[PDB]
Amino acid sequence: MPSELTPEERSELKNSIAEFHTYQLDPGSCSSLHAQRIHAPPELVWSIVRRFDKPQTYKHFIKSCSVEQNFEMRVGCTRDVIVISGLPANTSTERLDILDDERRVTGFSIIGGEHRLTNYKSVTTVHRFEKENRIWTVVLESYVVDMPEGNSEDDTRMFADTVVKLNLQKLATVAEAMARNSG
Amino acid sequence: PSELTPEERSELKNSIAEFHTYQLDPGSCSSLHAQRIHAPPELVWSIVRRFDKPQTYKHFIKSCSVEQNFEMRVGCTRDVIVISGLPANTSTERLDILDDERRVTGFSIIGGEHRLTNYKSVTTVHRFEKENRIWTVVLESYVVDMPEGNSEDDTRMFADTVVKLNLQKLATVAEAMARNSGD
Ligand SMILES: CC1=CC(=O)CC(C)(C)[C@@]1(O)/C=C/C(C)=C\C(=O)O
Repeated sequence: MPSELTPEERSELKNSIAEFHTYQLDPGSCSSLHAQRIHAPPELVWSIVRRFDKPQTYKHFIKSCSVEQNFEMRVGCTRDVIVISGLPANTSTERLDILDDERRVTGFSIIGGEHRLTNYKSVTTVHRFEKENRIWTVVLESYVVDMPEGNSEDDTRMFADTVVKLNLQKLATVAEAMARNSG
Repeated sequence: PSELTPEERSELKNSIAEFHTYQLDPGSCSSLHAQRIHAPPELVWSIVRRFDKPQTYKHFIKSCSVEQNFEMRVGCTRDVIVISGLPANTSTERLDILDDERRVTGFSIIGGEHRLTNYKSVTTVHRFEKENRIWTVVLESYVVDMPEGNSEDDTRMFADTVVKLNLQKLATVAEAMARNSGD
């Protein structure tokens, strides 16, 4: 029942963390890794996580997300996310960096607008677990960001940690709701 | 919430009328949220009535201080410090209502570095019983002044996000306290 990963989960994710969630830090950057257990099939979770054009399905504070007219989801495509965690609303342009449907890995970079200066980059991976009868999922999300050059010069990285956590909670809630409509 | 059942709805009609209904003033906007909680209403009330400890059930609070003499009576104030990353650093709030017999509390934001002018919130706590089970519904509503008519949706969107999140945290915290009190 503790939300923290078990030793078995942790062992099973080591290779994934090494491959996908380990960053080469530039001086004056930092990185963080979050995990969320989800009681729903990993295919269902991944179908949510992979939709680069619809982050608002599991993320908080999103006013809108717009993509190109005829949107084809591929590495290098961009989206504009308007967030209302700032008043007035801020626009960030994000690039899709990784999409592997076989291995269930996606990731993005903030390349313009608000927080461009941060060099924010994030990776999310979805993992299958099975024991006894039961199948469940663990999502890992990590990011790397520049540290602010100040004593409180918009040092917003605690807010980044906090919002990654809440977003993973929203993903769990949404995905678990959907799986109970399956049968 | 996840959503009020038809039964809950009808039982709450009077409370909704008395505490959670607003006159359709232009340049103001209002919203009502509900949250089901699987814990005793006395326990939920004991958390929500603590004007000097909003951080027990609210997200985004770094700290809160009250006067050096604090008696919690209507008209008292608290100085809430917010984590960085949000439209505000601080908020000064005044207790409007505290009714221990009816389980109703409310507050108004009166100062601070932020964007929520004339924000006023009311929270009411409700007992439900069906068969051999007790649960709580919490209702929270607010009214606030909009910057403009087009930027009204953003203010409502922001405040709705925080209120929904804080009610979710209230549910998780009350549910966790109820377990640990038993065993
Ligand atoms: C989290 C936060 C960010 C802001 O920018 C405004 C303010 C500082 C007031 C606030 O505490 C907002 C609190 C809200 C909406 C509701 C509450 O507290 O019941």
